[PDB]
Amino acid sequence: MIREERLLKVLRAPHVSEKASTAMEKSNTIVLKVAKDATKAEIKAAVQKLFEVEVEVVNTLVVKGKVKRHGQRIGRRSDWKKAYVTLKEGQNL
Amino acid sequence: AAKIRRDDEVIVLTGKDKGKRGKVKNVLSSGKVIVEGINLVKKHQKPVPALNQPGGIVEKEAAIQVSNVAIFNAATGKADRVGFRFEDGKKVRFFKSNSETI
Amino acid sequence: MKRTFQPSVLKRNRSHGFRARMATKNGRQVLARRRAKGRARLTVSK
Amino acid sequence: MKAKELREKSVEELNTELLNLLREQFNLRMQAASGQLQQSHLLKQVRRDVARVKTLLNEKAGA
Amino acid sequence: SRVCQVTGKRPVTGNNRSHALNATKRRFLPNLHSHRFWVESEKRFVTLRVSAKGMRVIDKKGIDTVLAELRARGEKY
RNA sequence: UAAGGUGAUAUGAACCGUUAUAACCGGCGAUUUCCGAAUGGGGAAACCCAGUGUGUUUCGACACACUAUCAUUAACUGAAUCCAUAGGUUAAUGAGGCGAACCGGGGGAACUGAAACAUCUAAGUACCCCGAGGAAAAGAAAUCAACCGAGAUUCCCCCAGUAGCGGCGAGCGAACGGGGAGCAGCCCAGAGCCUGAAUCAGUGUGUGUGUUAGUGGAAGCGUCUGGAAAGGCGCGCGAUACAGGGUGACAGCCCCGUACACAAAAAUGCACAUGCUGUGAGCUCGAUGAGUAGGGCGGGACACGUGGUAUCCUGUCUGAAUAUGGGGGGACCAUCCUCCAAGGCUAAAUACUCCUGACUGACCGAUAGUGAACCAGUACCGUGAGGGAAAGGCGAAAAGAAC
RNA sequence: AGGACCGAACCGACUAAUGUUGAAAAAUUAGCGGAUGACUUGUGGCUGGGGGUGAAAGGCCAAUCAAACCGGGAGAUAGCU
RNA sequence: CGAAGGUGUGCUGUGAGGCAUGCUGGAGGUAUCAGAAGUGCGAAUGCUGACAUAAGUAACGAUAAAGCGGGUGAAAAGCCCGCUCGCCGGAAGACCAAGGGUUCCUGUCCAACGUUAAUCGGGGCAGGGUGAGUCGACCCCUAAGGCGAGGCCGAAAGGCGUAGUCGAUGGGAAACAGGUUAAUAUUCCUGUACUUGGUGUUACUGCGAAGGGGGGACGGAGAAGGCUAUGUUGGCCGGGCG
RNA sequence: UACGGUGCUGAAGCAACAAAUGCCCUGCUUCCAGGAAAAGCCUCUAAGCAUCAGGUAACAUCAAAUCGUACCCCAAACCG
Repeated sequence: MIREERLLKVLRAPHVSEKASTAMEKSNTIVLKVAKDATKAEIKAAVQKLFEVEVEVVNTLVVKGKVKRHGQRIGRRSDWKKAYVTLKEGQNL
Repeated sequence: AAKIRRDDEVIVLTGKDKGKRGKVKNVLSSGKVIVEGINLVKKHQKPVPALNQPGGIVEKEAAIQVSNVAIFNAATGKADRVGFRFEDGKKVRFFKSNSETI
Repeated sequence: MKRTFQPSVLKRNRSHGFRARMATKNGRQVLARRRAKGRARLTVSK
Repeated sequence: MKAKELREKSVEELNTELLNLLREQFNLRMQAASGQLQQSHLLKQVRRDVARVKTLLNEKAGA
Repeated sequence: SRVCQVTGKRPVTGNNRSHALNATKRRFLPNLHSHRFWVESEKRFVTLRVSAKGMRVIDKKGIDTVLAELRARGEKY
């Protein structure tokens, strides 16, 4: 079965929107922010449904949060998941 | 439960100019009320984005306490106290020693 | 030279971990006393 | 009393939930991280609406 | 556990007194030996760890009454 | 309940609302990731890997529910073995783990004192374990008493540092009896009659009283100094309210409140006209609890250290009478008195405070009072159990210093 | 074949010098001893305090050892300062 | 119209002390007589905080040394670039493991950090960066050992242990060259591959397990022989004519 | 040419010799001190079923999830 549309909320932020992300759109792929527990097939079905595109592969890396904070009140940024969704052909985006 | 409403003609009893009267601009949760023309402060404002972009000394209203201000009676030109006197949901305000609804 | 603390996290979690303390009754008293003291870490593992 | 959701007590709540979640939270999140001004209040509105629809679905499953 | 299983006798602490009346702790232990007891009604041998006093209780009362007391206690044969 | 709100530092953007419907408070629900008794299995806590079923399938898979162990009960099976039993499997019901103290029990020191120390003491204390409850334990006379009597247990005041016990040293230290606080007694070993019979539980919409939201609530002006009156001076008013806290300095009349009166959808606690259900009232007698009372040996407890040592408990070895009976009355014997052992239940007066609300302090005031007034069991140290800080104040208002 | 020889890595620690408020709470520099064995080393595991372990020194058991460390009895006691 | 505190001056009592005032201070203090004390400090190798001293003295951390030009900047011995110099080179090179956890890269800043200055840094502050069917873990298995239903044993806690279940430091399937970013590569791309399952189709057919068997599956020293990584040299090719 | 770093094109690209402590080799020899286990893998049956399940080969198609992946790397990122 196809994962339900409720589980198709795995896509969170449309782009990391950085220079390597734009270079990957020039090449073929689109860089996305996906929740933490999203499987590669979940990103695949999610992108093929929410966007119009056909995906060749998804590559996932979990980004680790930096401390980014002074010593009096130590904090940690939340870790997240980055999905390189490869669209070699049949890409409108 | 508020003697001083959001918009009410009030006259100061203590501090700065007591005789000054004006509409309350806002009522804040701290117990502090900003009333027009009653607390003017010369604020030295550095150039800051969005609001007050040119900068400059500005005349803005600080907030006196709500206890300092009392409502200005329409019938008589004196500060008069205000009581809530109705048994159901509408706590109607009434002038003390005058018994007129506010 | 060689020092007393040569770290190994496997030995650390087996020696002073939560499951290691939760197995023994007395280690549960260690955890209970740490909870009573109010510590953020009752176990070195986290 | 502050608000009554008599609209939610009617039927067909699941397609309304799919509309509120699918493409609504999806476009508001995508638009928000792209950078949209009004969407700050709208994001909270659609999240609370999703909570309301799911509460009514737990109360009654006919819709 | 050194429990008589019929009388419930168990080790009891005490002081091993001396001529100088020095109290050093000692333990008085029960006279338990495992014995095979023949139940004529059940047609089967029941094995119980028992003190000599418990064997005397069994010969005084019958193995069935003691067995009913054991099942009432929850003690297993 | 409300004219303001979107918790704080923390302002701003984007909005929400007019006592008729925003926020906020109360009650009741829903959701409630993962870890943790953790409970499908595993594990290096917050992770890895399954099975079974029901659906759906996009055939790639996706959801949801269940699946720990033990005790009890019931069923269906089922070995050596012949009948069976052990065993297996399933269903249901419970339990588990945590928590500051109090309580009961299982075990149990030493420093110390004795101006050493071994008997003794510290002390059945510290500690470990087990168990239960809102209290627990105890508890209805084989009890004291002394020829008079009292009448279950617990707690307080004396009795009283008394009698005693004691290397008669250090020390330990009752009881009788009196004053109170509280105070109901029962039940089973056993048949018949009566048969919710009096009770006691469970379960109850009706009734009152509380709690968890709240509401109303008096009466002050003129002037002076001052930055600002709350201070002064004058003249008033309130007061069942002059408890307190704020307000630009010290306010009974400025504001929260205060006395005082009122309120509760809903959820609950107590007393219940109390309905219903079940256990079981009272009447005649036959007995009223056997490896038990007792004894010998070794210990423990009684204030009592085995002493002249009663009494209670049992590790070991024995062992009655049985209401013609037996126990106690401090070695023991007779008499007299008093009570029925070897089966249980039971409120009150009592102990304590994790926690909550209100009020008080010849309590502290930032080297104090909690370790912590403060984003503290934090930083920091240590492999670990563990140890463990320093750190409050501008101003009335940021009017926090445009140029 | 060698608990053979000479000798790097490796393991150890014989003399000297410097350091001794050091670069270091036992190091550095010159020389030294073993280095196919009773060797050395990594990764886990086991043994717990009147206990362990010891080719034996009262060595070692987290820079702590004729009895580790942590909390409790505990404000032990102190005819002594 | 100036309370406590702090600081002077005068007066005053045998003293401990007191009274008045100037200055500062910006909300309190308490005649008199009673009552209770955390009721008086200069010492305890006293405890805590502040501040001196030695003293602007030792030191600035391997004796692998740097010089100059140019740039930048308010400032250059230390930053960047360039040219010479020296050092290591069975490492002071490069890669894994453990351990750490953003220290990686880019811009900006020089208050604290860096034993000096710092424009620089692993410092501050933002923004980026970690791409896998083939590599590890996960997983299948087991060793030492751990836990262990039932069980046995122990005063309670608990000890031991069968079935079982864990446990790598070992045994199990598979990808290499070249290119790429400021930072990622057996992961992205390009080229050429390999492995294990599922489903379907076709053909053929006896398949089938905590069972049996085989295999996995193993020591030390030593002696070749063959070969490769790798090096040298020649040829070739491109440039040189010092 | 911001001299970081990019865009295009590109000759020769062979032979001999010397080669490891690496490979063949878990081989060979020799010696006593006689040198893991289980799974993967192959094979044979049992219960069980019978144009079945199942196996074996081909062909096609789909899946190969999740975590780590920067950096230090005998050290200014480990322990001191």
